[PDB]
Amino acid sequence: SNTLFDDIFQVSEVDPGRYNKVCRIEAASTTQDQCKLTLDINVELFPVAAQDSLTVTIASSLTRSWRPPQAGDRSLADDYDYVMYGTAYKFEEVSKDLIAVYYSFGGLLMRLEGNYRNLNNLKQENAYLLIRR
Amino acid sequence: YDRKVPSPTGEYVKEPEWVLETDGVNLSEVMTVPGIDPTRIYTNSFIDIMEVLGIEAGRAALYKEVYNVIASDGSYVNYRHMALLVDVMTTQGGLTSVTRHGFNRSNTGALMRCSFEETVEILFEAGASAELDDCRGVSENVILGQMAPIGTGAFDVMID
Amino acid sequence: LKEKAIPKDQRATTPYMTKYERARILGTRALQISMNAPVFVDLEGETDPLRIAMKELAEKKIPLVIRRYLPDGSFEDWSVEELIVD
Amino acid sequence: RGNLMGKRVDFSARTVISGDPNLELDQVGVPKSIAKTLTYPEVVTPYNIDRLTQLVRNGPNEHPGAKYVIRDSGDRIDLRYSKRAGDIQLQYGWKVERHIMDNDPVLFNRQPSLHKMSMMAHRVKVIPYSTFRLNLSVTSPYNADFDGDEMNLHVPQSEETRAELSQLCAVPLQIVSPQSNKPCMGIVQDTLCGIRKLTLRDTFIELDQVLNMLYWVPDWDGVIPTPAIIKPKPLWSGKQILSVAIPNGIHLQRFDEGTTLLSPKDNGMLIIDGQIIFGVVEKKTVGSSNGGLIHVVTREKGPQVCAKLFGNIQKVVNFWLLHNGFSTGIGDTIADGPTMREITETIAEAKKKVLDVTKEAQANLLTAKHGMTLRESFEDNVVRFLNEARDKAGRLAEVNLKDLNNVKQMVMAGSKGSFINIAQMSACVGQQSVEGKRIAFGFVDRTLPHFSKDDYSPESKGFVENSYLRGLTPQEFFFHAMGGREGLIDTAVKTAETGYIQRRLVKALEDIMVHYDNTTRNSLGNVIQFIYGEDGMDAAHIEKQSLDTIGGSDAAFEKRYRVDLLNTDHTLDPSLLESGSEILGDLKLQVLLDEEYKQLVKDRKFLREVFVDGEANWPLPVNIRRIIQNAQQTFHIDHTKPSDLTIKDIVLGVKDLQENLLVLRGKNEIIQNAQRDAVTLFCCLLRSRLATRRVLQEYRLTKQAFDWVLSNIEAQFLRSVVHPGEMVGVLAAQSIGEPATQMTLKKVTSGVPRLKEILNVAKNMKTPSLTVY
Amino acid sequence: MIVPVRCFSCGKVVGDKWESYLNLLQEDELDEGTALSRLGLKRYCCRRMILTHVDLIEKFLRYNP
Amino acid sequence: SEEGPQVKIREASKDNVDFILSNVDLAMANSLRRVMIAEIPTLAIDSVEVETNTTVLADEFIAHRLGLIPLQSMDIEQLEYSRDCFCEDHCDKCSVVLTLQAFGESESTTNVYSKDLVIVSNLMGRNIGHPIIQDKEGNGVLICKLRKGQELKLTCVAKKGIAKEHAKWGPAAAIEFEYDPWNKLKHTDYWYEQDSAKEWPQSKNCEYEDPPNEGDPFDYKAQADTFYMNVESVGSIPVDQVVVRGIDTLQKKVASILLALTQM
Amino acid sequence: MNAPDRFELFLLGEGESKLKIDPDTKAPNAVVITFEKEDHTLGNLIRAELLNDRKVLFAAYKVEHPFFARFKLRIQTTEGYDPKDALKNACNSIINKLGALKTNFETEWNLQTL
Amino acid sequence: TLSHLRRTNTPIAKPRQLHNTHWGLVCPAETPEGQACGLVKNL
Amino acid sequence: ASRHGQKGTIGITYRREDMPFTAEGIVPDLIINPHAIPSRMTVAHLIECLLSKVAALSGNEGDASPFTDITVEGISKLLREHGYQSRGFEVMYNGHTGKKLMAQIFFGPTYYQRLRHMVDDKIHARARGPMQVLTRQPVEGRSRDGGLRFGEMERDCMIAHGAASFLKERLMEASDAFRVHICGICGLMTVIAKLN
Amino acid sequence: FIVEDDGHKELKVRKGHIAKLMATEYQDVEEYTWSSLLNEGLVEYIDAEEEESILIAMQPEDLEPAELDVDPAKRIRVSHHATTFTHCEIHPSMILGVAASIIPFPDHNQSPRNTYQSAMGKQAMGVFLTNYNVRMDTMANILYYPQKPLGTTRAMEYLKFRELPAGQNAIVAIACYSGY
RNA sequence: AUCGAGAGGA
Ligand SMILES: [Mg+2]
Ligand SMILES: [Zn+2]
Ligand SMILES: [Zn+2]
Ligand SMILES: [Zn+2]
Repeated sequence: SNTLFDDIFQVSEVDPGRYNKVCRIEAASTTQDQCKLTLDINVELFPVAAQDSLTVTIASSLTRSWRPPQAGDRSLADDYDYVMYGTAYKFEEVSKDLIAVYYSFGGLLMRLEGNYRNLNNLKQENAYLLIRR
Repeated sequence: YDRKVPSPTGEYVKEPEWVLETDGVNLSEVMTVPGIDPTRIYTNSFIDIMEVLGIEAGRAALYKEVYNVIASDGSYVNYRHMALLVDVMTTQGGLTSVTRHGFNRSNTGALMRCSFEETVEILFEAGASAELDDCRGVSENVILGQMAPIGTGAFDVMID
Repeated sequence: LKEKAIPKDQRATTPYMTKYERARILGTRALQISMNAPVFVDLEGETDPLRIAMKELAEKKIPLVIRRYLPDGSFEDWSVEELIVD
Repeated sequence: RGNLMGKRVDFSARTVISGDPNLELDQVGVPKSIAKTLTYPEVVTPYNIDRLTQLVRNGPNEHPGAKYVIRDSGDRIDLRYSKRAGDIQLQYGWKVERHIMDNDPVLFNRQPSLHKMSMMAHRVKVIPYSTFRLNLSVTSPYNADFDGDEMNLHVPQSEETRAELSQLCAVPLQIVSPQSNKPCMGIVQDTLCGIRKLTLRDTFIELDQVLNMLYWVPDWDGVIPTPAIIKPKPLWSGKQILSVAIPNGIHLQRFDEGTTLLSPKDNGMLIIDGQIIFGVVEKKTVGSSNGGLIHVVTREKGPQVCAKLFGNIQKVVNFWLLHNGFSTGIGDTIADGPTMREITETIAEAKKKVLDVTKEAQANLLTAKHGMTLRESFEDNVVRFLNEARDKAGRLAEVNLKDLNNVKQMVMAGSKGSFINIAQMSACVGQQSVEGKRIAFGFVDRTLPHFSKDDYSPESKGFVENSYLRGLTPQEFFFHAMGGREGLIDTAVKTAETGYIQRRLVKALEDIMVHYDNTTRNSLGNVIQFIYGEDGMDAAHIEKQSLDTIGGSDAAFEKRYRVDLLNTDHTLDPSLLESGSEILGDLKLQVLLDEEYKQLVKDRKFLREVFVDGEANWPLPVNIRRIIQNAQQTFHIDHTKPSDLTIKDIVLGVKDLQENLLVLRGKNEIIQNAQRDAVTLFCCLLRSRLATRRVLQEYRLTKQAFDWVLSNIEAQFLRSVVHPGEMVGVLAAQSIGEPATQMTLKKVTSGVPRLKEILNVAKNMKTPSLTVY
Repeated sequence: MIVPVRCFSCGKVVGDKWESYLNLLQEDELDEGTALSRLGLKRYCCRRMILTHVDLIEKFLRYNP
Repeated sequence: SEEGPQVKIREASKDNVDFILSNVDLAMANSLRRVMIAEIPTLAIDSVEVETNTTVLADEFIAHRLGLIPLQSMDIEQLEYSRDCFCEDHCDKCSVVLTLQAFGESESTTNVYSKDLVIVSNLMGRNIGHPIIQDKEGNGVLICKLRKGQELKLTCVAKKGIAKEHAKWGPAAAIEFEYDPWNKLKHTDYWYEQDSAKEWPQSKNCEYEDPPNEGDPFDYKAQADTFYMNVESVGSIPVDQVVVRGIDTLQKKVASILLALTQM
Repeated sequence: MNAPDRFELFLLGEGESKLKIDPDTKAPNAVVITFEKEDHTLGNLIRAELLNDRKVLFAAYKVEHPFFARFKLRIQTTEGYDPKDALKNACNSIINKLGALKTNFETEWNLQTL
Repeated sequence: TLSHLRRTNTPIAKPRQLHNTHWGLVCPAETPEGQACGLVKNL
Repeated sequence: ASRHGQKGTIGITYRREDMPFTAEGIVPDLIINPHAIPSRMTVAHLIECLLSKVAALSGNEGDASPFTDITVEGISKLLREHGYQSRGFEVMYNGHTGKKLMAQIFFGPTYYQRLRHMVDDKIHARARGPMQVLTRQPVEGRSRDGGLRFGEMERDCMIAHGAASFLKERLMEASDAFRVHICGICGLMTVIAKLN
Repeated sequence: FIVEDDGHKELKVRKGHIAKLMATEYQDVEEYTWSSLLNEGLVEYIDAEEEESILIAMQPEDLEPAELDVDPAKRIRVSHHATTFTHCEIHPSMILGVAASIIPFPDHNQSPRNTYQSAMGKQAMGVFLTNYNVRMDTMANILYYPQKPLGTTRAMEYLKFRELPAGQNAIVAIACYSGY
């Protein structure tokens, strides 16, 4: 029920595509220079510009309904500022000791590449994503 | 015609080949010619292939013509349907056409055939020859207002 | 024409119950039901003769026999108890 | 043929049709006047007497009611005019002709009734207007519009008749059409355009609209799905809400020409356990297409689940769209200035090419291409240029249209529209044709009295540079009139020719019924086919799947199926089995695997000998491509644990599974050889999928899931078997008559005239040819 | 055949505007657009009721019975 | 002033009231618009008993016209629904009996205006059923025309009702209703071929809202509260009492809900 | 010739009651209320004001068919909150808002000069 | 009424489709559909 | 139907509240589907809307003759100078909610006609009644409370499903049933039968 | 119309004739009638066979000399490149029939659409005669409130369409809305 | 009512 991943990514490629409310971002980890990812970001909600520094986190909690945040008694699990919730749909193995994970947050896609989340990410629908400015 | 052929590696590849299309048709002499492959020739007329290359080849040429006219519109119908139609046109010696000449003059009952053409002359010739109708066909048991030998009536139901 | 039956041990027709014979069976049952005939199941609160027939069929309580006919004149007799339903 | 083969009947009705989404699929909006008219005889029984007595007491002038009452003596009792309208007390054995009521099964039919699927049962829903309402997804097997179309409704009069309607001619059973081996009904214009703009990446839904959308779906559990956005505002995706109607356990995998698993263009379509993961929804997915969502849901979950799937998608998408809106306007016909200048510069370059060719051919410097004369070479070189210019200008227009051009979005949805529509409305309507050639010379050596004689210019033989938006000139308008007249007359002729063709078809094959020995025959006892469809399978329960053993290189095939239990690097790695190291050596199993591989290579050569063109995608009964997914998700396989299968398990299980895929059941070697031949394609497929290396490496099955696969495959095979009694002659004649009606107009007789040369044996064919190799 | 009481799409009283309409362009020599504006008809849903209206009753009356 | 929905009125007349609704949810303003249109009772003619018709028109033509004439219904609340009352067909406390009698004496065409409707039933002292005449010349609304010798003689029993049962009771003309004119809320994707700015025009109310500057990102948790409305009346009820009685009618609907809950 | 009498849109008939309550199936603390002879006018307003309440998990309305004058509303609440109380309080908030609106409006109109 | 007053009929080799001579003497658009399309023309 | 081959029935009648509406408080008389536009290429409809709106505002008559040099661009200039959008869209509000329609909608006046086919003139149903004298069959025609022809095309239809009992009911129990006595020696309907 | 040499190729009609014609049309002097044009040799009667021997211009603006600035939204009419003229058409809109003269912009539709409308306009409800109240025909249907269209073909003026119209200017919105 | 001819409709 605790965090499964933490890293610091500096973005490299920003691409609006054909849309107007979303952007494909291709970012790379800093000083851990073998894990790279690509992510569909709602620009209207989190206006991620080019060449930024964004902290990326992956959680597994914090079925039943989703009641809206009722009061402060519902304590958030996020000092971050942009949170999504999706599902795994494939785990690609590009090369030996180089894995890739595939996440889908209801259309908005993410691909992550590297070999150091190995013990954490599973083929479980439960996968929260957190982004800090 | 960029025909598909297997390479020695097993992988298919398009091998281009030169093909000859005609504005006329005479099969009896074209295949018996040096320089060609008399095993791959095809005529868009099936009724010449029925005479030259036996009957099953004519059946296949007819089916291919039908599939061509359906594929012209991009449509696709399943092989059992056209196959039933074709092999019906071929379940006799040669091409039994689908006109008043062809299948129509069969002995398929007497009240059956009196519902397509020559509606009166058929009854006349059947009274003459004194035909006996099995009354197993659809149209006979329909005209009799009986439950026709259809899927629902392909059997009988008794008590234990 | 004389005794064109087939002994049960040696039969070759499809052992499943096709939608045509099944539909005719349900219809015969609904017919005799709708005209006040007894019922062979503790009916779970249903009144429609067709659904009564469907539940009876699911419970293998229909004493009807299908005489599957062939071209040669011979035939086969199959029980509703025999005929599998899928 | 006027009073015996077909006749007017009682218990009938007919009126105008209209579309109402809030009806399910197999419902029919029936007016109240009709239901006051039409009757159904019912027998008084202790199940119904309490209701039927009240029904009588209600009288005949308001629904629910009843009109006539029959006793055992047979004297009809007229409730409309009698003394005992309210005094009546029914003793048993009696009949009441009640008004047709809700959930009654009735036949709904459209003239002209060509398809077997155009006379379908329907469930009555009594509505307060005077039109037949129905679902928009049933416009396919009727070819209806709501433009004045009217249809007919017949009522059964016996309980077995109600059964025949509700169990054979019902709508949900007619989703899958035997012709084309694919569903006939699909998602239609309005729902489709909605489901597109609903499912974009960009389209996000707020809270209140999401909760209403959820409540709209009838069969809903109350689990408010977690949104895709959490922190700034809990937004949902159109996919994340749309998934709520797609039932649990539906998987769908499709790729569209650019489909990385990133889907950089949202192409393709992924559906995981009944939840859409990525990909736009358009006709390729939810349409009436092959292997779409209706196809899969109909095969897997059943007819009723698919009907409710129709209902739910409709009720959701129409709601969303109603609150988001859509229009067409003319702004969607105006491309940019520079685009229009490029368009007319292209047309001018085409005109100058034509004029160069003309002044060339006027100097007899024409290499008259072989086979055709001078003037024919010229006509081809000019018509080719004009049509190339038209299509190039249309492509320029479609390039310049923006993403929000509403016509472009109806094009992308597939609801209504094409590309050539765009080319004509905005770019260039093109050159018209009468009897094949250009606008003929009506006057002596000229087309119209406004031109010099002998004017072979593009502008004189019918070319229309001006798009529909700019405006046609008088001459061009008249040439378009000449073209459209030929269009109208060809339509009116080919319609009737198709009608007579199809009548001849039906009346030729009308008695062809699959008898109980699976031998297609007719009234005389003649045999047409000894096995129906040459495989004994129904046209329904058939899906297009790939014969994967064919195609690809030999060495890759060896890597994909060859297991050498006697090698270091060609054996099943112990990572894939508990019995990995134990099985090394053990020639007693390598003989079995060698036999497997010999049979597989035999089948490879066999298929490459049959399907010479190398096409593997072909129609077969059981879709293993989906059953493997069902297994991988039903027993929760993880691709990490070793299997618990001996190789003998897989091999002997397959080999005795083949021995149960019965089609014919006879006890003799002739019928047995017929059956052994008549499943050879399916068994080739089976081995191509259920291969030891392929099984244990590509889908790491357990024992439980494996035996479940081997039972469900037998089940679907025995269900896909064609059913004795099917009148296949009418079915085939219709399957070939309907798609012919939709045909119309490089020199050969193509379409209907080819058809009438084919059916009636035509010794004077208008275009024989001899393609020789 | 006669001037409607109210417009078909908004519901404003447009009948009282007819007798004036003619005399605004027949006496005051106005234009149809300005002679519609000066009457309080601004939304075109009302404008089209008085502009497109054909008073046929003037011909219906010519008949004696 | 009082707590809650604040209103700033811009222009007002006997014809239309143009104002601003402020600090309300959207659904409340929408419901108010709909109830202002077609749920406040008025009065108009619901039966026409014709005796002599020599006009060039039909009887039901003139009937349909008569139903549509606006009638003064300020004091409508003292009049009861014809279905509610106990009378046989219609009485004085439940209906108003206008009548009409015209004859074409003149050689010229004789018009039949609205003011020619003569009241017959007892008013019992209330402002009810006066044919509303807002013409600048005194003449009512033109019903029919007459040649020499063509007479008309009918009576009209006007009962109470609302615009749902038929649109003749419609007391509201056209409700201007705009909100977020700059579209700072992104409630609509503007269609464009060159620029969403130059092609669509500046709304009238754009001066009453603070312009957004292209630098500030989008206010993603703002919800619409400010609306810009205009109510036009036909004449049966003045513009003020239209919106007042519409609000009273919606509150009455909620009150009937609450008493049904009590019955439960 | 088959169309209803118009007044059926807003007047009940033959024991058709104004409100009917049904506990929802497959929902913890929830209810679906069949209104009768009401339209979007009341339904969307009640739903919005219910969504203003911070103790309600779920609230939404629908008109299953526009031929008929009816609309159903479903509400799911917290524990201890019989959803009828949430409906009551939302409705009373609506009525008080409308009253303050009418009062402010009469004030401003009397202030207006015409 | 005005169309019916100007309507033709042709009894019955391609007499149906529109012809270059029909310019100005016969409507190119106005004609019935289906049976006898192009036979019945309006000047 | 419009004046450009756009046929159409009336799906339903909406009251004025439910209807969408623009900012001016104007409400459509007609709501037609967009999808019927591009498969027919009726540009005169879409242009006519523009011309009618421009002439309705201006107070002139919209010259719509063919072969006149009327640009859509001049119409757009005019409709821009009249304070409207250039290509004829207009922001509309949903009538149920009032939430801005994300899609602005083509809105304008346009000529329409009422074709002579009313449903009350078309509707028809028959349970039982008059029957022909010779054929003992249901008579033809609504004017006589006639019956509907279960023609042989529809019979070809019903055969594919397998419903034989339905055909027997349709052909005898629904119409022209008859009971005939016959002889075993002479297989004709010549035998005499005194029933009572 | 007749084209001849005056100078050069010019039609025989002239603006003074239009002056006299419309001045006669206003008196509603020696009236200038269609017969006055015909008996003056300014107009001829060409049948189908005769037009095989003449060259007809379509618009009189084909007679100006030619020797730039243009509206790109205007239609693209070709330079006629002909100078051996004998006649000029009256007006091409006159090739249409009575029923296809009601459609606006019939040059902007697909000809099947115009034929379908030609056949449907004969069905429309409206005023067929001002004396419907006297004539007792078997079937009469009259539109309560006819309206003259806002889009008018010029040829309606001679078809009396704006005096006996048979339709109404419905406020049309092209929208997806509730799927009915 | 029977026969035949017409204009229309999907
Ligand atoms: Mg149609
Ligand atoms: Zn208006
Ligand atoms: Zn009273
Ligand atoms: Zn005898």
